[PDB]
Amino acid sequence: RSHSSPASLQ
Amino acid sequence: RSHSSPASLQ
Amino acid sequence: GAMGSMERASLIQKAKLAEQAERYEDMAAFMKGAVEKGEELSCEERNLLSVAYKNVVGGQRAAWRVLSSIEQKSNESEEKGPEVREYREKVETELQGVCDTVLGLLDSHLIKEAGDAESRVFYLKMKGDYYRYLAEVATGDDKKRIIDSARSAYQEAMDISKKEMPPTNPIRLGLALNFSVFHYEIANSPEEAISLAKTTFDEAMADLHTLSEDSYKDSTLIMQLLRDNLTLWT
Amino acid sequence: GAMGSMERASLIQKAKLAEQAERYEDMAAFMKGAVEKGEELSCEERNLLSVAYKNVVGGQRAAWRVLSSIEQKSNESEEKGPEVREYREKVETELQGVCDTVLGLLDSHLIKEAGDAESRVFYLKMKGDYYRYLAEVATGDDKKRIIDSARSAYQEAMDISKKEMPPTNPIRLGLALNFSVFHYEIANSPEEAISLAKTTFDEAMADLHTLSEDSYKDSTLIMQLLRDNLTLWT
Ligand SMILES: [Cl-]
Ligand SMILES: [Cl-]
Ligand SMILES: [Cl-]
Ligand SMILES: [Cl-]
Ligand SMILES: [Cl-]
Ligand SMILES: [Cl-]
Ligand SMILES: [Mg+2]
Ligand SMILES: [Mg+2]
Ligand SMILES: [Mg+2]
Ligand SMILES: [Mg+2]
Ligand SMILES: [Mg+2]
Ligand SMILES: [Mg+2]
Repeated sequence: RSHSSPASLQ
Repeated sequence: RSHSSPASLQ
Repeated sequence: GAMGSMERASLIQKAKLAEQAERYEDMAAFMKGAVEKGEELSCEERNLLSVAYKNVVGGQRAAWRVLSSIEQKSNESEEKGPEVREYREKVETELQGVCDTVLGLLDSHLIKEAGDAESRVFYLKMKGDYYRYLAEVATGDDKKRIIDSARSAYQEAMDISKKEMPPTNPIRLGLALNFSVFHYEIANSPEEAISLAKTTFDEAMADLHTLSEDSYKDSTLIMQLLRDNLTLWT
Repeated sequence: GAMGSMERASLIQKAKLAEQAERYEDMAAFMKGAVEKGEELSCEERNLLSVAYKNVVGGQRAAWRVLSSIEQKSNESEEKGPEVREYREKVETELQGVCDTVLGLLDSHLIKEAGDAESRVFYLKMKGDYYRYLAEVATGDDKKRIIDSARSAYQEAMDISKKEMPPTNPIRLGLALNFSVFHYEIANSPEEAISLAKTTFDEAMADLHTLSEDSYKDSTLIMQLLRDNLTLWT
């Protein structure tokens, strides 16, 4: 599968 | 910690 | 709610403890309780909310995929009765309940009170994400409407992020990453996915020179995910 | 019980699906439902029961240790209120509930119907294990009684296993392994732990020549855990 964003974003 | 038994035992 | 009697600050403190203990169901319940206090969330608190529910739904998505794979094999050969379908449906229903809970928190009333770009884009991205998770398991007469709800939320977030945030902003980057995943995996639009990932990556590359060492590290981490996807997709 | 309406065979089938999906809370609920049908469990079914609850309580034990460590640091320095204790107590209470559930199933009525050595020793070992998990978090006026309940169950299992099972039997080996862990970690008896591990290992070594390749693999896997502990303990 494709990589999606981490949950924690600055 | 010490190692204990796996759950599945023959 | 079971958290109505606990102080907001105590709920946040316990959410952080639950994260350390890898108790993400607890973490999500604590952060749901904090949201329901009615005050806006700080940047750190928004991240705690997202970490908690992303981990909960992540376990459900992984389980659903295992069970769905087994179910599809069974339909290729020996009959085994309704159990695989029943249990896949059980997990699917629990997953949908978690997505509905998150979407409910965003609608009542996180998004309408979020005026700054960093909060509004973060929440609209979340709305797109949890409609995307619903789309992953949708098969009936509302799959099209679920997909368009994800698309609409992502598009509103994109419009704001392009106007109000620099191209290296990690929220903007994570949003573009996830919208590109939506295009590739949900919307049958691999070319749109590839184009968005490439333009996002290149516009971030050209803005890296403006950043501190620590911000550079934050931004390049997400940029690498765009690159990993482009390598998978091309 | 919520599983009262489901067929025994369907519960077993879904327990195996849950294992594949790493949904161990579901797996435990399915196997609890299967036990409550009132029929004895086969060897495979006993292993499913143990796998399910060992994984559930394993997550709770890991979380409890994280929180307990944080709590003990807080008492060395800034005051932060009751939250750490409260949440440690929450996890501890949930852990104790799972142990009580397992012990209840063993007492009503798995152990009393288990007549063969393989089943009776397996269940008595489980009884010792879940009293040991209770002992890990016990601090009050019943810690001594919890410890003696674990000891008593392990000792009954040991007596049967030495009389009825060969020294390489994996159930006998896993029992001796866990009783030695009880001695070292719970009962403040490291010398007893070491002696039991060494004699168990040596008596198994001398019986390996009687085994098929597949049984040899089963037995040596547990023997290596005894060896790993002896290396840690000496
Ligand atoms: Cl959890
Ligand atoms: Cl089910
Ligand atoms: Cl929207
Ligand atoms: Cl689970
Ligand atoms: Cl609590
Ligand atoms: Cl006993
Ligand atoms: Mg208050
Ligand atoms: Mg056939
Ligand atoms: Mg980053
Ligand atoms: Mg029946
Ligand atoms: Mg101080
Ligand atoms: Mg083995």
